[PDB]
Amino acid sequence: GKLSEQLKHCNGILKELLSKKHAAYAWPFYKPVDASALGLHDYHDIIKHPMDLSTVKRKMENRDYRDAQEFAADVRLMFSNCYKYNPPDHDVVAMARKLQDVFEFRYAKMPD
Ligand SMILES: COc1cc2c(cc1OC)[C@@H](C)C(=O)N(C)C=C2
Repeated sequence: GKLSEQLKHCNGILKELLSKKHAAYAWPFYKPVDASALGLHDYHDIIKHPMDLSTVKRKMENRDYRDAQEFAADVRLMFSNCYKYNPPDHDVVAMARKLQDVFEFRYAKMPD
């Protein structure tokens, strides 16, 4: 089916985002933001819907995503949270921009 084939492409992208190739800029997105550990006590007041690649991986593994659009919405939510919370000149935003470039260019190669 088309949805299953598109979800295989999505899983391929997810594997790439978690791969050693991108680890130098992907690592902040590997696990949920630990606001308390980072001293960011305003994080959960500003970010209402946290998202990270471990959560996307669990949702893919559990067949939670019904289509590519639903998968992409979570990956973009993860980047949007970073752009909303952090000053735009922060290193973590530079890392987000680089990983989002990897994501958007490969997502665009979605099979029809
Ligand atoms: C490099 O220091 C930071 C790491 C992280 C974060 C802010 C950091 O410094 C401000 C949070 C808020 C975030 O957006 N992500 C994606 C994860 C980790």
